[PDB]
Amino acid sequence: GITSYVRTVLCEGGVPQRPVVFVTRKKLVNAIQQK
Amino acid sequence: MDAKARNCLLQHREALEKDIKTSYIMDHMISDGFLTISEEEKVRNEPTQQQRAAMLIKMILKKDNDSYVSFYNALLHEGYKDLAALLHDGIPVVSGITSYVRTVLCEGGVPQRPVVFVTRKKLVNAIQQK
Amino acid sequence: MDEADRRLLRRCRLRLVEELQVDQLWDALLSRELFRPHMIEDIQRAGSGSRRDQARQLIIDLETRGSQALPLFISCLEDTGQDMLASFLRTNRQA
Amino acid sequence: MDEADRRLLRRCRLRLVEELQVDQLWDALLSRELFRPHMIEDIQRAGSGSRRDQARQLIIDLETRGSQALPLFISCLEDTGQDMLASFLRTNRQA
Amino acid sequence: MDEADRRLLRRCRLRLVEELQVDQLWDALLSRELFRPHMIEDIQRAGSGSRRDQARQLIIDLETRGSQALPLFISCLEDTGQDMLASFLRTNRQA
Amino acid sequence: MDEADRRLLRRCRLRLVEELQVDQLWDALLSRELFRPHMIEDIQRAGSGSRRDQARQLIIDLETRGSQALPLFISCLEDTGQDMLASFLRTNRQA
Repeated sequence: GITSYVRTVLCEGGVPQRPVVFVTRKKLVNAIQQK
Repeated sequence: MDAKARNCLLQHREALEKDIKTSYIMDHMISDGFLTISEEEKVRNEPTQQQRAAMLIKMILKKDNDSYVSFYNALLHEGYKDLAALLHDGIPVVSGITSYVRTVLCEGGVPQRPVVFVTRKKLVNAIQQK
Repeated sequence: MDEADRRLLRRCRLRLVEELQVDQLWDALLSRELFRPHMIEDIQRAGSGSRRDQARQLIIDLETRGSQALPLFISCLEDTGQDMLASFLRTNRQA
Repeated sequence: MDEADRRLLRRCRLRLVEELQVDQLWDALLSRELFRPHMIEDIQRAGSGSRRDQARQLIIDLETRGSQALPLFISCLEDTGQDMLASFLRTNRQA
Repeated sequence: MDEADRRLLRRCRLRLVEELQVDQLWDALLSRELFRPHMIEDIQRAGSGSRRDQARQLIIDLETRGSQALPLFISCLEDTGQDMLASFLRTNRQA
Repeated sequence: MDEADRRLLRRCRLRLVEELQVDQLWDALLSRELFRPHMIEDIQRAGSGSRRDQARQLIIDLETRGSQALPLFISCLEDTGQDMLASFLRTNRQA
């Protein structure tokens, strides 16, 4: 989950902020994490 | 050093700069092999205790995981309990094809061998001889 | 050491350096791990080495020895029979 | 001084500055012409002038005193009854 | 202290440090508020702590103690039975 | 003092400070104008004031007292019944 680390390292331009409204798709994210 | 460690140092830098008496830290770090004499001379050359601490931290921010640990240990060993506590959560994990191989040969020197290759020994050996 | 404790040590500067007995204090400070032995030798040699110069360096260096340096220091005062000085300090912390 | 001897002096930094007795060492160092007398006065005044500060400056300055500075320094240790320290050093040189 | 008085103290340096008795002088100096008590403890510890070293530091530090430091100092000499020294001083001031 | 005499005084450091009797030596040193009286008071107060500390400061300060300080010093040794020490010194100068 979002913690100190998260906004610490990931504000380096590395990520555009996730939108205002999003449903969470777990099934795929998990797969990507595995691969 | 790992970004976790480095960011921990950056976050607590002001506290560290205010309190560290470098003469009790640099010794340990030199003994451990993670601070050089010339860095220590550069530190010593700062006129005040906080200026010396500031210089030392500047130097450490650029060093590796082991160095952070060296620093942390010296802090703990020299009774800086509160300061070590600030740095605790930022401690990084420390310590044919082998280490050497990917160490030296990632310098651009070689394109990675393909996904699928049979091994031709007979020729390779010859080239090694010549 | 929090800013309030530091401020207390500065406010009481004159009284501390005027009245602090140091020769009897070192054992106490050690017992409560307030200073390492070499730190003590350095403080002992501060300035001219008089009681006042030692006292001054002690209380300056005290600010760097931790979050509980001040209350631990009051205790060492108590332990060495410097109740009057410890009393002056405590009634400020509380004040 | 070769790099191996220098490296040895750095590796043993903590032990040297913790244990070196200097007051008794000066005569020995002179006898073996390791330091000139003024060099000794300078080392004596290094930092706060404590045993540790003197010791530290001694061993740093030692690196500059010749190819045989380290073995000659071990001997002076021996000559002044600092066998334990000399022993710690020698078993490294050899190691 | 004006330049003439300062100059007098320098000219009489040898005689002052040779002849000044200090142990008996402190009370007098205090009575005329020439020095604070801690200043006196510092002067007492000057150099080796001999009479001469104390005397020397006294007369050096005297130059800083005011416009009337010299005449007040002569009086303290008188008050402690050092008439000969006070006499040597006065006959210069006037000269 | 030439370098050879100085070197002699350093080489004999241990023996001099171990054996030199000073209390009886001052008159001799004065007679041969080796030291001024205040210089003697300073040497007397060197360090802890023990015989050894006085002796050490004497022989260090001796190096500054002239081209003939060493032979004159041997004579004072002779004059005060320290023939053994004087003998140890002379047989080196000659050696």
